[PDB]
Amino acid sequence: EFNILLATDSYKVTHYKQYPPNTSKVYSYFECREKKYEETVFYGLQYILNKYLKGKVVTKEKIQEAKDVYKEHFQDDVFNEKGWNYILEKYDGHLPIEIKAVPEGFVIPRGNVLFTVENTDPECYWLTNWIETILVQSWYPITVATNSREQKKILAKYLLETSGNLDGLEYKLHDFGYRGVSSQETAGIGASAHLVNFKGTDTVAGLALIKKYYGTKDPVPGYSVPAAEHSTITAWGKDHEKDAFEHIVTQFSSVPVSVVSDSYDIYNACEKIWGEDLRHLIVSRSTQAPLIIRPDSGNPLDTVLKVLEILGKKFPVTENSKGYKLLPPYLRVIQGDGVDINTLQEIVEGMKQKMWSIENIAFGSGGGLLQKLTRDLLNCSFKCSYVVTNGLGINVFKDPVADPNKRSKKGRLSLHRTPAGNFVTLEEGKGDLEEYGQDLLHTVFKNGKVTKSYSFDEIRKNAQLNIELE
Amino acid sequence: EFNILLATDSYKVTHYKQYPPNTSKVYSYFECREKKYEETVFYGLQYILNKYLKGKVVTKEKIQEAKDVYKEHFQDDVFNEKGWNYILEKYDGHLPIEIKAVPEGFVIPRGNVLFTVENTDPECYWLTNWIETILVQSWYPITVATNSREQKKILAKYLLETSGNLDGLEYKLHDFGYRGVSSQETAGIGASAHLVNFKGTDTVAGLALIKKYYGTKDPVPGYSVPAAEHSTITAWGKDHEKDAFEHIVTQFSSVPVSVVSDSYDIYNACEKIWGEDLRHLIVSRSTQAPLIIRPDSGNPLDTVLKVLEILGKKFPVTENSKGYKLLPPYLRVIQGDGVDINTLQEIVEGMKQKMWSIENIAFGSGGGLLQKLTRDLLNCSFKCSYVVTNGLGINVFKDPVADPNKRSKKGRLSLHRTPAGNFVTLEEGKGDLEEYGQDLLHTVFKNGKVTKSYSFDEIRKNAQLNIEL
Ligand SMILES: CC(C)CN1CCC([S@](=O)c2ccc(CNC(=O)c3cc4ccncc4o3)cc2)CC1
Ligand SMILES: CC(C)CN1CCC([S@](=O)c2ccc(CNC(=O)c3cc4ccncc4o3)cc2)CC1
Repeated sequence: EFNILLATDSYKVTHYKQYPPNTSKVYSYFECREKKYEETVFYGLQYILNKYLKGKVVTKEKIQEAKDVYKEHFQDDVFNEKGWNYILEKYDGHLPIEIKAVPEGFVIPRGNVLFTVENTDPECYWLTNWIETILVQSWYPITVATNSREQKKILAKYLLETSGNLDGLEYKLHDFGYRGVSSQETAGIGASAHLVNFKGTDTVAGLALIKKYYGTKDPVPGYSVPAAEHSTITAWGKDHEKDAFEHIVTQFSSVPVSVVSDSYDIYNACEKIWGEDLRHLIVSRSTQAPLIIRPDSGNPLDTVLKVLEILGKKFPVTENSKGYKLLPPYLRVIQGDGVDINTLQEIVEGMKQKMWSIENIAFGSGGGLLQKLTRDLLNCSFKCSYVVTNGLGINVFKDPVADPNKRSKKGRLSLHRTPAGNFVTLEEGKGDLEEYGQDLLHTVFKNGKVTKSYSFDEIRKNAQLNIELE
Repeated sequence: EFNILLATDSYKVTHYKQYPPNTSKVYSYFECREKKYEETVFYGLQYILNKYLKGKVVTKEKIQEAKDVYKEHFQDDVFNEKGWNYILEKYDGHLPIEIKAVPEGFVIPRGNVLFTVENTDPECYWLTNWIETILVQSWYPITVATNSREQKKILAKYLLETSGNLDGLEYKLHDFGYRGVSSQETAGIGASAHLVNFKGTDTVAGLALIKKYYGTKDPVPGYSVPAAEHSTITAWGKDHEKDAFEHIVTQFSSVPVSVVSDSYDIYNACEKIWGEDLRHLIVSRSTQAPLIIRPDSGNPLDTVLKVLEILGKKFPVTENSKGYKLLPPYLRVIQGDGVDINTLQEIVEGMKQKMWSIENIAFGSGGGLLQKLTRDLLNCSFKCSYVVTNGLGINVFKDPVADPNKRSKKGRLSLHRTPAGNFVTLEEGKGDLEEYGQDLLHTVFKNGKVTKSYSFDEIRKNAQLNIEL
């Protein structure tokens, strides 16, 4: 059982005593601070609201547990038992908080307000920043979704250039990251963020998350195909790699199948085994059931180029309408080792220079997609901008002398469209002057209830590339 | 609920059809593959065993759920329903798997077997690698614990050099990482791994995990102190930073308290506010209740040194027996911005060069401690090394031509002490020759039961530094 009284940074337990006396409102906001990655995909808050923040989240038992834990943790009694009891008694354990947010899937330039948080009861001034820790973890799905979308932009550009269309784009970057993330929960969140942009995943945890918290019209949001791992090749013994290959493509003769081919010698596997010994089993396959060859070691670009070079001399290559080389439809490649946004760029550029179509290849990305990310990439940050003390509203902010990049926004915030149709965040309550039309934030949480939410299909629509919008 | 049939990489659903016919045994192992970080702390497996693998993990409903999902996910019927139903009927849904592992907390050189996995029923040859995905996630607590321990070695060396002892060492790197990790579950796992080495954390999730899965003699494994955040300073208004400081140190007058001091101008705050206006509230404080000044921006080394220089001129500094400068006991500093293992090293070395004792400072680390880590750091990897097919055991391995670093081990493995007291992994069942003493791997899981468990106290003892032994 999750306990929201135990789901904050320790020192926040002590903050209720530190605010100015007679403070009745604390108002805070989240942004991806301006400091590559010029725009972010807002995704993941809905999960957090539903899983952790909504409904009766305070009980007598949870207050006692927190009391006992913090007594030992601080070696002193500093826990606000009275504040939490108030919430329990007055609101039946529902949080007196109002959260406003940009729609999920929205693509927003850095430095804009993405959501705001304030208490709805003066007694709970301390509650706003108590839940900072939980809410700031939204950085992760935001960052995965953003970085995934940036990779889609690269793939789209090169696919359009070398093929003339975007067919297959949504399956070109496949989530291989399940084993390479830090936990089961992270796997689900991160996989779901990748599926904002793509439809290929092996991280099954993402499907369940999406079904429970977002929903899609389709039965599932993402797909995979049968494929070998090194163990199903190596188990046959070093002298029987060909036997393994033959068994596997025969077992999966009418559906796509990927076979990792670098257990011993990738170049030999491609040229002699696939290219000669088992060639007859490949050229007989359907366009809907290709063999996908998977190299998995060596320099990613050099290895991809060599594999294509080998296959191109053993199989009938065509030249598409753009002048780029294309493997026959029953044969494709996937590079699933060492792929991140940088190496992805290097490989597609290298292929283009060697006149190979991006139609030939798909990418699998694990740690690079889901784990090699931090809060510093987009500078996702939660800050207090407005308080009311003794009935007087004050615009508040930090502004460190040695780092102007850490300056925060002042006052009540709102998000607007400019006359040119761009986004602008108004500070100091200036949204109230109505010179910039209506606030684009929506109330998504209020007093323990989720008041607005988005289907995964809507989120996908919101996150589309301009070139997909055409 | 969690469903183990849905907790694997999708393609593993199809592997049961791909192994050699007549395969009755698949035996696999985990190592932090060799090619910095020469030894690793083995920690975290016990969590995974208890939370995800033990007991009745297969039910009729979970099989049906998996069957339904994979039908749509693959747009095909490829799911091994028969294999999972067998486990349900024969073993009441308990996994016919045996896992042997080195004791948690053990510090083991890279490139050694840390645990092995094998099926205990011939019908479940496919199950060994089904659970690769979930077991490989042990990379994370291993890597957090290892990287945290490596920072402890740095702090230990410089503390010993500048002070002559290791007093306070276990509180010198504090977990600030709760907001900076990817999930609530990750927070708990990562925080608990840091606590293998240290006793300071603000990531409360770690305490609950340790209490539930490991256990300690003491009430809690980790501790914190009251402290301000920027919002409790800035809420007072720009012109009232001094009023904020005064209120907070007075509220917390007889316990340690940290106050973030860089909201507007850290140098002004130290020299004029702490150093003059409120100096009388600081010099009156107890040794057991210092003020801890927290800078939080600018170049970490440059800012620490400037803060110390300012404070050194406003407060009485002593020179300890090693010749290093020491702030009075009622005043300390914590640097909690931009700290990772590299910058930690830069700061303590910079301090030493400027004749400041490491006694003066503690470090807070968030993203650098719990999030800026990947499976590539220690090359944590799970590989099949032994199979039985047609009643014959075969030693198997990968050995990619273009990367010898990815070669895997052959055959049945065991971990042993060398005559010099180091570690060695014996391959090809050679441990059976009994020339190397007893296997250091113990059975920790068998047929759905956890068979050997460690307390957090035991793990801490195993992970101790030499310098404190
Ligand atoms: C209508 C079709 C022809 C369309 N076509 C689209 C591109 C895909 S793309 O090539 C691919 C290939 C293999 C897989 C299956 N998963 C692993 O192979 C896999 C997981 C994994 C985890 C960790 N480490 C390695 C891994 O490999 C998943 C997508 C193929 C199907
Ligand atoms: C007997 C005593 C004198 C011993 N002494 C040992 C060194 C500690 S070390 O200096 C410190 C200071 C402040 C805190 C409290 N936590 C934040 O200040 C804190 C969290 C956090 C999260 C994310 N971002 C920023 C954060 O700051 C925790 C340890 C102090 C006490």
